[PDB]
Amino acid sequence: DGGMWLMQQINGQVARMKSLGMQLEAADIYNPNGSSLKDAVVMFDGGCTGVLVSNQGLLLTNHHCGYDQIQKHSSVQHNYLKDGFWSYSLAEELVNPGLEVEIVDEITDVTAAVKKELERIKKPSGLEFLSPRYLSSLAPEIVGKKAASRPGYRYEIKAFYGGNRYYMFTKKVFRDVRLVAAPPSSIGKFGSDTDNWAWPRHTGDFSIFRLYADKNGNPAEYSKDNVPYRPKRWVKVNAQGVKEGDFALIMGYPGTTYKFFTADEVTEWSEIDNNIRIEMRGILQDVMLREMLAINIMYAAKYASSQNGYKRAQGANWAIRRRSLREIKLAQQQEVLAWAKQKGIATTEEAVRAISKAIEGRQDLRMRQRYLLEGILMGIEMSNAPAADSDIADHWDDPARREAGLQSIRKQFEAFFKDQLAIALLTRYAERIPAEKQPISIREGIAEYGSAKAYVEMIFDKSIYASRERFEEFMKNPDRDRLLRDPMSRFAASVAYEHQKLAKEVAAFDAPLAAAQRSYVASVLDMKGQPNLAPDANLTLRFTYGEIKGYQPRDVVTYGAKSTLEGVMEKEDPNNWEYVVDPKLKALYEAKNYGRYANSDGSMPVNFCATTHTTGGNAGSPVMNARGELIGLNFDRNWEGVGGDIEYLPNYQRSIILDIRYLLFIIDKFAGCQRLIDEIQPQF
Repeated sequence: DGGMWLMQQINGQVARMKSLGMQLEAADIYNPNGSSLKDAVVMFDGGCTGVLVSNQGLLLTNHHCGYDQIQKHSSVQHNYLKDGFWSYSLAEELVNPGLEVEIVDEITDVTAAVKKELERIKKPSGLEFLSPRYLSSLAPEIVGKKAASRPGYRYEIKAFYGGNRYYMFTKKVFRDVRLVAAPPSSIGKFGSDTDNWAWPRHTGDFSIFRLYADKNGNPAEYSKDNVPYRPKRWVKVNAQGVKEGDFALIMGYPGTTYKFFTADEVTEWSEIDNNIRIEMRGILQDVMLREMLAINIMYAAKYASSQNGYKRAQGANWAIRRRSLREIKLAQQQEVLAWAKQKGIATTEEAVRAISKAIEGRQDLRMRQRYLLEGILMGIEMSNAPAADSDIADHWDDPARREAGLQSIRKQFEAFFKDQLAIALLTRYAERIPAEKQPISIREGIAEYGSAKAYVEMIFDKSIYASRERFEEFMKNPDRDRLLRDPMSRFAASVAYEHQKLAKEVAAFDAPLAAAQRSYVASVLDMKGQPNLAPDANLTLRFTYGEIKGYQPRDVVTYGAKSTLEGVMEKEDPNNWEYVVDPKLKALYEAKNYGRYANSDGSMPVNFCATTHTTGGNAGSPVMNARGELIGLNFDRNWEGVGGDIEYLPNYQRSIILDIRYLLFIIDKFAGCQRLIDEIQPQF
């Protein structure tokens, strides 16, 4: 199994899908000529998925997708992160500036078109035929006035199959997306650390938004007279529950896969990107833990993000050792190599040779890129330190410029908001990177101060952005020269410099590599048929299907397909931030007050898992039953499924899904927001 299918690949798959129990027509799911399910599956925050579930544009996504919004409306008397949030009228729904949600108007093959505007490039770079920025900046010339016209629409074009296809997505872009509801963190990220990437799972990973339109029902900035968008198609919520072996369909926006990796590629990604992440985030997850001195670990967002990718890395390294992945890809790469030879072709073979060549050439440079990335760019927040704009430098003596320049600073600082973390990371960074290959500021700082430690310490001492209260003191009496010579802004600047410098040099290998990549995939595409080959993920809309089914992780151990509230009670621990259970939830358990939302055996459902092929970016994806109705929301994969980006394994890999009845239960029985039960209209 496997495959994240193009929406227009549905005809080639509808067959097998009905086989496993689907009772939908291909055109129910994707319809070029009009209304279909594709119209209900939206992209959230350019990172997650979401689904429209009412005619008033109600939008279901994951708690961890909407975590930042909630944190942004949260405060000491708000604190929606802790208590959750429940709006009872359209007016109560919160506004969140800078949050976008893209629907897909339609999908157009633009392969021929793109390839021509690709030729006739004066001395091309070698990288543009993949770059979405460049590829989307071709859209007007393809569709004319209507592009760069409708303010609501946006035109996205990406490379598929290594660059052997290009498809275009006409995106309606909504810019007033409002926060309806959220559960408390105790439910939304229950087991946040331990249970992450794990099945069994007991997490209510949901949150609710709504799309707002204008009087005529179009994408819109925020306006006090915006109104609930009336969707073409929204998905119906079915609450008659699920049983093992049921058909399950997922539609959403998978971000990245490497299913066409050659053997040498697997090994590099493992030994370079993956391991450097393991090394570096391990240090971070150390120093940031052992500051164990009481506050709640639950709301440490930076830590949580890092740890989430740390664990995925760990589980990827694992699957490469234990699932024998390099050897699996090697077997694939040599099928096509065989097929080529037998058809007397040499294009295939010289690609693999090239791919391996590019790899060994860029070893030092990619390694450098990655230590910089993991160790400093992501790890150390000094890298996002404010920089003085032109006003401050040039026009300090024009009170208007100066105040705007200063207000550029306060703006930057706010987005920038600790000592020993930077030390630990820079210390190890400096050990791995020869001083001459370090960023100017760093190797010079270590020169003066004789240690990465002392250099770091200097910064936190001499800098204005070291703490909020230090900063505000400075702004009481701002000084020009002080702003221009801050050691942390220097750091941030030198680190970014090396970042772009590395990327320039390494282009010498990446470009041969992408070319060779394209050749190789062509061969595969030649061997198999495009209708039967699902491309890598690229944050565009895909579907995947399977069944609700558990697995056997071990000898003697069997995991089932479905999870219940008793699992929550079993894990309870008042002394573990992670497993604190909400009293109102507990009371409900010991009252067994599950209304019509309970399983057949009278247990209260929480999650379930299925054989669908999802990945990062799929968070929030709708999960639908055989008839197209919504039975759940995707939010994770299991530990054994992490190596599915490289190769899908049908008997370990599972998508971890929130039971839609758990969501309902929480709104209804826990929160009391009947209004939203009423808008959603669960079907029984």
